[PDB]
Amino acid sequence: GPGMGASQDDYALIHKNILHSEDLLKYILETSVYPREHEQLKGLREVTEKHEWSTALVAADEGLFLSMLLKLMNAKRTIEIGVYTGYSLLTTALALPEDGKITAIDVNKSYFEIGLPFIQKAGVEHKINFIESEALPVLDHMLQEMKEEDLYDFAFVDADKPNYANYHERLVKLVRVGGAIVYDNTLWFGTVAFPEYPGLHPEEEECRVSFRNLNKLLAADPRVEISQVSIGDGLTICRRLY
Amino acid sequence: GPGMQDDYALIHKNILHSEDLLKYILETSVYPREHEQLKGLREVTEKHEWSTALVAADEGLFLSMLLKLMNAKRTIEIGVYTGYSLLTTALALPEDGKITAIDVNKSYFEIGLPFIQKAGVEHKINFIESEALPVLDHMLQEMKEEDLYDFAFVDADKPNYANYHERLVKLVRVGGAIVYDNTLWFGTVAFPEYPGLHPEEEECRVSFRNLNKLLAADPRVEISQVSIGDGLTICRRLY
Ligand SMILES: Nc1ncnc2c1ncn2[C@@H]1O[C@H](CSCC[C@H](N)C(=O)O)[C@@H](O)[C@H]1O
Ligand SMILES: Nc1ncnc2c1ncn2[C@@H]1O[C@H](CSCC[C@H](N)C(=O)O)[C@@H](O)[C@H]1O
Ligand SMILES: O=Cc1ccc(O)c(O)c1
Ligand SMILES: [Mg+2]
Ligand SMILES: [Mg+2]
Repeated sequence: GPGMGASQDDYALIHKNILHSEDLLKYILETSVYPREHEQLKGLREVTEKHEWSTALVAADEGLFLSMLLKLMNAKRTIEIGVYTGYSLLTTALALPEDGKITAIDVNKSYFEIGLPFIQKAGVEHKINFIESEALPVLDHMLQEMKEEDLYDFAFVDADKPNYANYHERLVKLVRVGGAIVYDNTLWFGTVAFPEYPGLHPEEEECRVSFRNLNKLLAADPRVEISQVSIGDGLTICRRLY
Repeated sequence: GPGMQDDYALIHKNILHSEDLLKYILETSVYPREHEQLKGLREVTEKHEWSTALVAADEGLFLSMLLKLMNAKRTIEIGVYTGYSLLTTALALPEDGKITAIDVNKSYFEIGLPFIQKAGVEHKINFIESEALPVLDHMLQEMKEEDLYDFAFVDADKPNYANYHERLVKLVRVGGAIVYDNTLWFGTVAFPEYPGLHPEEEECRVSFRNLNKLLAADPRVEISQVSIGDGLTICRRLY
């Protein structure tokens, strides 16, 4: 639509961190992440860091953390909403068993095509079913065809942040009891801690407001237990109770 | 010598950008989800002379999530203090869950014991008053494959963590988790030198810098260091 430019260079928050120490974040990455990062993850991250939407790239320490959750819960079937160039998707596919399966949904397959050669070299493209679409129609179509036996173990939600509350209403039915839904970016550069925050792009401000509403909603939702984790840009792990 | 936590440079646990962000996480996402007996235990512990030791409450809720997601049933805790992470664990486990809890100081555990009892989960806990290293070595001579733990939380004397790790990678099952608290040690690990630390705090800075490298290099586990609370490192045993 007509209006203000909404490129990454038009945003205010790009360089802001949720850790107070830039040195600490680099310590974590150099000590505990890069030595443990798959060579194809490294290549995909390095190409994505140059891309015009590099701000959206999941953080590499968050990557290893998502991998750990998947392995510890023995996830086998997962859904990812918001693929971009494929870092969390490649992380997920490397974590799952050889016969694991991922439903991966993104409006923009051209982004996916950037990471695809890395995912192919890693030997795990066969686990991925990529759907080029807005996520909400796909999720609604799943609700009508999904069997109890095929509920997902794990969902990673990282797409268009104002829609998370809408995705949640479907995902609490598409993930198994005991399964996990992980919402990325729920601390939104730390701006969620303030009732108003000057200087934001209108899309940044909409996400600040969206996440303040989502974080209250998830804390109050009896269908899940939650843990909000100050890693990357914040994430909230939800475990379906019924 | 003879005489009488204020001697220490590291008293506030917040690696986040602002005190406001951490408070927001706690009020929005932790306190509404915190069991009444955890709230009571935390509030009495905040008045204890070693309250800085108390596990961060957002970290507690995350431990609880991890335990449930991995369906843990048998756990070991090294370093109990007043029992916040222990009560968190006992509330997270199924009714038949079992915890081996080890601390040198039972008087601290007795501060938390009434809340654990009121919470109805004392039956899950075998508390052992001892330095942990002898206990783990004794367990290694005796335990069989059926007695392996699903999960270990390590939150005791920081310079001994690498020593604990060598026992725990044998006492935790393949695929189980070993979780180390405080591996970012108030942010000090990010620096090769750090001014003004108490001799014990500096010793922990050095030991954590050594431990973090060791765990990153250890082929027996995979890891994830997580910038929550004072940092924790989750290890999953590979073989
Ligand atoms: N309505 C919608 N439905 C599905 N995908 C959407 C969407 N709106 C935006 N997206 C996609 O969501 C993605 C968010 S960035 C995703 C980052 C990725 N998980 C990583 O690990 O780096 C973008 O690729 C964008 O194209
Ligand atoms: N060698 C050792 N063996 C077992 N416990 C030890 C120890 N050295 C120190 N400790 C104990 O380790 C604890 C660290 S504080 C533990 C915090 C607790 N897990 C919480 O949730 O708040 C103290 O209670 C201390 O008494
Ligand atoms: O010894 C002091 C201490 C300080 C912080 C901690 O988290 C801890 O476990 C111990
Ligand atoms: Mg994200
Ligand atoms: Mg601790």
